[PDB]
Parts: sequence; C-alpha cells; structure tokens
Amino acid sequence: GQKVHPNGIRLGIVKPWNSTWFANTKEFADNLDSDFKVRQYLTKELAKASVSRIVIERPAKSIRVTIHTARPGIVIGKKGEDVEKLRKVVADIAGVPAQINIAEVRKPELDAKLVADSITSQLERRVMFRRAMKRAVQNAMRLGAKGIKVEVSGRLGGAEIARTEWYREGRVPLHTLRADIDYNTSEAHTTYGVIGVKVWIFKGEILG
Amino acid sequence: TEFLKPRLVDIEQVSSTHAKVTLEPLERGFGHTLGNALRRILLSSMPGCAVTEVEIDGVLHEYSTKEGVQEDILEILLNLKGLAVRVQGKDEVILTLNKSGIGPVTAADITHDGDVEIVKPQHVICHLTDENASISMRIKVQRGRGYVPASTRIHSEEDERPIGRLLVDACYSPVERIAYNVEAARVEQRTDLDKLVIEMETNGTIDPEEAIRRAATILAEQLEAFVDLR
Amino acid sequence: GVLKIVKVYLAVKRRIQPGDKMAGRHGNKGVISKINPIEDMPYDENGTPV
Amino acid sequence: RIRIRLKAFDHRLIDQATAEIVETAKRTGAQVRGPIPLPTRKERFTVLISPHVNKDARDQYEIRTHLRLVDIVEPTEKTVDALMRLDLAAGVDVQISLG
Amino acid sequence: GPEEITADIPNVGEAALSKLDESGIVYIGAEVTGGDILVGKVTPKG
RNA sequence: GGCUGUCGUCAGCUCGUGUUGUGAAAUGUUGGGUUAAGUCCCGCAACGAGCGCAACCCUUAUCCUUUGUUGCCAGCGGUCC
Repeated sequence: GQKVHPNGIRLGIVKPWNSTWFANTKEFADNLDSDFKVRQYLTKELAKASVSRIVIERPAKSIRVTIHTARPGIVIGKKGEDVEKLRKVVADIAGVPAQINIAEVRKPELDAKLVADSITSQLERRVMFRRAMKRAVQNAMRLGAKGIKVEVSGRLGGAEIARTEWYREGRVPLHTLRADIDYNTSEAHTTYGVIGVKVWIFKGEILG
Repeated sequence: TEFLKPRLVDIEQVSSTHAKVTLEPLERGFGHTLGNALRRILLSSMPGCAVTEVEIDGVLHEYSTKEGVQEDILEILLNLKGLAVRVQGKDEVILTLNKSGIGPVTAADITHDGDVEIVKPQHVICHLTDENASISMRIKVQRGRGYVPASTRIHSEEDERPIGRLLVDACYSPVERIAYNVEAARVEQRTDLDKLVIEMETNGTIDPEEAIRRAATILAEQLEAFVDLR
Repeated sequence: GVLKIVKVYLAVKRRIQPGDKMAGRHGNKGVISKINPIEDMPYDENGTPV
Repeated sequence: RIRIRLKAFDHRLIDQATAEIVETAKRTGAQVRGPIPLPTRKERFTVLISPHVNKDARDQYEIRTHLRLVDIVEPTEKTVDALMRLDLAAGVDVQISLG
Repeated sequence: GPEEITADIPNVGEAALSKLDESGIVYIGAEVTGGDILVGKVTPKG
C-alpha cells in the first residue's frame, strides 16, 4: 500500500478541507456523523446529476451545504423546487436549519472525481475499459490539464485473473506538494465484481 | 510668480444632502478652470455604494408577481436601485429585510449591521397588503464608480454565483448635481481675486469635503503624468 | 396531428443605444446618435443638465 | 471589560476574524486592548493504517486549535451591540465575556 | 420514427444539459442568450 | 474492490520520434569525470519527455515587526517579601 493520498498530504497547503467548521471535543463526533449522513444522502439523491464535491460548513447552529456539480439544472430542477426539497431533508438529517448552495463546475472533464464516475458508469454499461480510459485521458488533455493519470483495477473484461492497467498523459507530479493534484476514486459494481477506478488530474503548480 | 493658494474656508450645510462649499482665495482667471475641472471629475468619478444583487425567496424571475404586495417585482427593483447606503469598513456587504403585516415597507425596516448606515428612513419599497403575507429579501451592496450595467455584468462576474439572484443595474455615483460660481472675493488688500462657490447635491452618503479632497487627488495624480514625464 | 408542442416565452429587455429611433409628436424623427455622459451635457446656471 | 476568545483550526481564518472584530470595536468604541495570541492546542492522534495487521505502519494526525484573546476595555452603548448583528466567518468559534 | 425530447443531446458535450432538467426542456427563468439550448428535441437514425 | 506490508526512501523504471538489426531486440539509459541521487558537467545516432532524485510542505536551530493577559517583571513606587 505504497502511496500517500494526494488530497490528504496537501490539505495544509494547496488543497482545502470539505467539512469546514470548529467544534469542541463534546460536539465534534456528532458533527462528523451528521456530515457523513448528509453527504451519503446527497450521493444517493444526486447520482444522475454529476456531483463532484459536497462542502459542509456550519456556523451558529445552522448547516450550510455547498454542492459542486457539473449540471446545476438537474439538481435545481425548476427554479427553487428541487433545491428547496433537498434542504428540508438535509435539515432533518442534521437537526438544524439548512442552507443549500450549488456551485457550477466549469469543465467536468478536468474534475477528477466526475471523470472517475463517468468511467465507472461506462464500465457498468459494458464498454471496453481501455477505450473508456483513453477517452478520459484524451478529453482532459484537450481541455487543458497539465497532466492526467487514470488507473483501473480488477476483473477487467470479466477475466478470472484480476489485473490493473493505467494510462498517464502529460506530467502528474505527486511528490511535489505545491502541485494542484485533483485526485479521486470510484467503484464499478459489475457482474464479475468490483472495478476500482483512480484518477489523478494535475491542474498546475501554485506559487505563494 | 506672485501666485497664491486656496483653502476651504466655510463649509455650510443647507440640508443633509444639498450643501454648498466655498474656496478661497483663487487667482485671476483660475475660477472657471478649477470649477469646470472639479465639476467634470465630481460628476464622473466618485465612489459610492449601491444595490447590485437582490435575492427574494420564492421567486423565479423579475417579471413575476408576489403574494401580498403592491409594487410588482420590477417596481421593487427600481425602488431598490434608488437606495442610498453608506458602508464604512467593508466593500461588499449583505443586508436583510424581513417584514410581515399590513402597511408600507420603509427602508428603515432593514435589519442593519454595525458598519452599514441607511441614510433614508422614509424610502418606500413595498406596500404589504395581506397580513398573512411576508417578504424576505437579501440585498448585496458592492462599491465602485461610474455606471456598470446588467448586460456587461452578465459574463464579467467571475465568482460563479448560483441561479435565482436577480441582477440590478449599478448606479454607483452618489453625486447628482453640482454647480460652481465665481464671485468677487472680499480680500482686504486685493481686488483681483475671486472665490469659488461649489454647490453640490449628493446622495446623502458622501461627505462634501471628502469628495472635494478625493477629486483634487484624482486631478493631481492625473497631472503628475504631465509634471514628471515631460 | 401535431405531436410535441413546447412553446417557450423569452423576454428580452432592450434599453436604448446609438442607432435606435426616437420621435416627438410633431413629426421630428431622429436616430439617437451619441449617448453622452452626464458631465458633457449643456447645463444651465441652476446646475441641471439637459 | 469584554474578553473575547476566538478559537479555530485554520490560523489565517482566525487572524482574519480577529482583525474584523478589532475593526468593529475600534470605530464604535475606544481603546481596544489588542489581539493577544494564546498557546495553540496541537491535539495529536496515532492510528494503525492497515485494515488488519501491520503495527509499525502508522499515520500521525493532529488538529491545531488556535486561540486569539481580544479584549475591549470600555464597553459603550454602540460598541457591544454592534457585535450582535456582526457575525464572523464560519469555522471560527468566538466567546465574548464582559467582566 | 418520431423525434425526441431528451437532454441526452449528442456529439455536443457538457454544453447541452445546462439550462434544462434531467428529462429535457429549458428549466424556466435563467439569463439565456444566443446559441443556448431550450428544448432538447432530436431523433436517432435521422 | 478498497486498505496494508514488503524489497526499499533502494536509484532506478519507462515512453515518444528518429536510428540499427530478418528479428527477439538494441540506442537513448552506455563512455570520462562527478554526486546522496538517471545529482551535475563533458562527449556520443540519437533528440526529447515522464514517473521517479531534488525542490515545494511540517518541525527544529538565529534574528526582526506586530501584539502583551490567565503570560513576563528589566526599570520604577508600594509592600503581607
């Protein structure tokens, strides 16, 4: 289990946190649990909507969710009909006043998580994994990624002996802390088993 | 070189908005020069805060209508575009207006923060007629200059905002009317000097000596390109 | 006959610009040429621009 | 005197908050004491990173809780109330205490 | 065959599915301009 | 699938285009020097690129500015020292 998590190593420097609140040792665990719940719910709901990052932020006994999604239109539905619906359920989950914001993700081919999800979907609907991977890589490159890597693993083409294959393009420096490396993962629950998809997308280096 | 320098001698406030100011003493012929230059700068380039984005709850577009009110939503956006706000510390604040009950909605009903000052407590916005009606709008007040309209601010805005925020045009300049007069100065030994009587008419949010100081700094830093380089 | 019948109502808000046509009630046609700033307008001695 | 205890995980954020609070204080009232930095709590955690067994395999995390002690010496009418409407940025637990 | 009202707009990428719902058609309100999509209305084998 | 150890924090592992060979393949990546390092120089049918060897991060060792309580007492007055 060689490698360090690319997001996790960079949280202090170039990457920010998702859950962004303060709490004392008393209420912290509970808060975490709540976050887990709400996030889980959101994932369940907005599966068909291309959702990248849920950012929870709770000040003053009131939860502020921020959903980063590629297509707001399907998450919002009719203007303030679906969002509103989501909100009350979120509140219920939390046990506090809820507030949902929806950030529009520019360039969903450069968002790593989204790409991974797409790949997983493709796998599920029985495409050639390799072709999917290629598409993922190519598209990102076209869009202006300084580099991208993707990796898929296990029961590829329903083969008895599992293996991993991966496509890199451009440069993807992981040891370099200041590199904006959007990393994320997904899992294709195929007929032969799970197929795990990792993808690293290098936006560029930050100078500060 | 037998020239002199002017000072702001007497600053009278005729009201809270309409207020004159003298300038003394000016040299011969300089009166119309400084008056016209300060007029052009004081009408074009003053910083003032104004309403930019209005966020009403349970709304789709600005051409709809709402439950319990008189003015329609375009009328509300016009009456909010006329608002006169004076922030001190920040350059971008968010106010809140919440009110229910039968009667008009003044500007004095906005739940103010500490560093925002609404200088028109009789500015009407809505006329709530149903006692079961409510209205909860969240205004956003930026700070700039000139005139920046909704069409240009349709793609200029970088911070990806969510959909549902009505965009109001930005009338940033708080100066509306300015006139200067070149009288004859009452100098005890000179007869060839004059005074400049600038008669401002503000939005109530700008302080006239501060406005004149800022316009003077704008003119001096523009002329430094002539002074230093050639 | 007709199957899918979706009518969408846009509403453009057009302001005024160099090139529109204004007119009074007397036959004085005009194509609005320059949209001047407030400062460059001819102001009377009271201060109001025209 | 109003003692104010700012607590947060992000230091920059905390700093920002403190400045804001000072600003709020200083316009209304007079003689703000100052933003005094107390000691930071570095609450350390070790965990085994293997699912099953490998004990020398470990990750050592920490949460740096920063403290910012702001004090206000003269509570006026205008000043204290200004804070009620003036909420600070999220992820910064404030704790005002007069006397 | 008949034509179809679906967002699953082709060739064109993440620049079709935007001012609409998951089942197609413009989602109401919005600051639409020129070159946008209002009603996804395209057939297969056309 | 996910997560983990391991050789081994070992200096290695590769790709493109080009070149050679019927080809498996080779070159690059070898050679003189150098270094912790495929670290750097010089040449060279190679030219380039990437992952890696480094750096970016944390901590610690010196100094400065800021801001001084629940922290400190140099100088001052008091003292229950």
